[PDB]
Amino acid sequence: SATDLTEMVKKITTMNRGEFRQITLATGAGKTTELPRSVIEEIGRHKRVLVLIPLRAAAESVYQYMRQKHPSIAFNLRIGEMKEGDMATGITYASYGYFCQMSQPKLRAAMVEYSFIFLDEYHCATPEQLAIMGKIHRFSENLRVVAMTALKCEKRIRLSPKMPFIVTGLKRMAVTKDYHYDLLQAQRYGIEDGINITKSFREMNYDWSLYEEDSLMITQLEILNNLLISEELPMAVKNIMARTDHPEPIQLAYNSYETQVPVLFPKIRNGEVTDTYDNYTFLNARKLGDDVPPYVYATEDEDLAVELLGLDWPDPGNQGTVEAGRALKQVVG
Repeated sequence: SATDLTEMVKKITTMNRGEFRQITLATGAGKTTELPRSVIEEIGRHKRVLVLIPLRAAAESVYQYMRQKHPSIAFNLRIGEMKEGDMATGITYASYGYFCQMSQPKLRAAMVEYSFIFLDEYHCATPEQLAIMGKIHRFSENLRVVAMTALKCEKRIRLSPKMPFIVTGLKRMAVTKDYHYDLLQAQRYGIEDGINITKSFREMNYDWSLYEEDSLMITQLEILNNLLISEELPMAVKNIMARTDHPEPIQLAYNSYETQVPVLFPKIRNGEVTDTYDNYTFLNARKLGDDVPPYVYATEDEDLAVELLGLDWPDPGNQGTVEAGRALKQVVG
């Protein structure tokens, strides 16, 4: 009721910079909604508060609702292009993806200017959400952060010391969370900054205690993430990733440690190899044929085609890739 909200607001409003609070708001309303509203009415209307929402549509929807409901409070929406030198005063409703456009120093300069940062629906664990949480935690000392919470076919990952070290693919499962695939995709958000997103996630989760952890999986993912950012990404690969409609461009970034040429593996209908190939834009790819590429990162179907055809994946071809393999073997052992 109002008794528990006033206590929650007073606990939030008295937080010092460098502090974190987790909130479970089971009933009502809420969250998104009345919590940052009550916080801003307490700290002052011209102070800045950020509310991070996973879906862009959900952000626009809260923004519309709140601005009509509370005309006395200023509201801002950030779901498109970066508003350069943004200093807008009320509650800012932004998607996590909006902040994924910023470099680490730009991100910090933007973030520190908010009195409070509300991480809404953290349980969704989207790649933009996982990247932002890990990235902002790197300067958490400078922030007041509050995390709030209320069959199907999904991508899963397999990790091994035998190359391809990463294998991703759809899996049949019950309904709503396994965030490993989203964590792997989130890694793309630290390439340009030379940030290990896995390390940032592990460090954030140790302080914030938001997610359950599979220690072996995190350790393996962190070893692979170090390989990912070990060298500057080639400009040719950077351009392809920025422009392709490929569902996992990070595959291009991981594979560049062995090959610059993407390969088109024949599609699998039922449990058999077809004369069909999935062609994505900007790749300038060759078909598999009988020459299997030295992939670090493969898809379940790419691996399946290799098996069905009687082919073998190559072994690590350089020091870096041989070392990732022995590090992964040590960790499993």
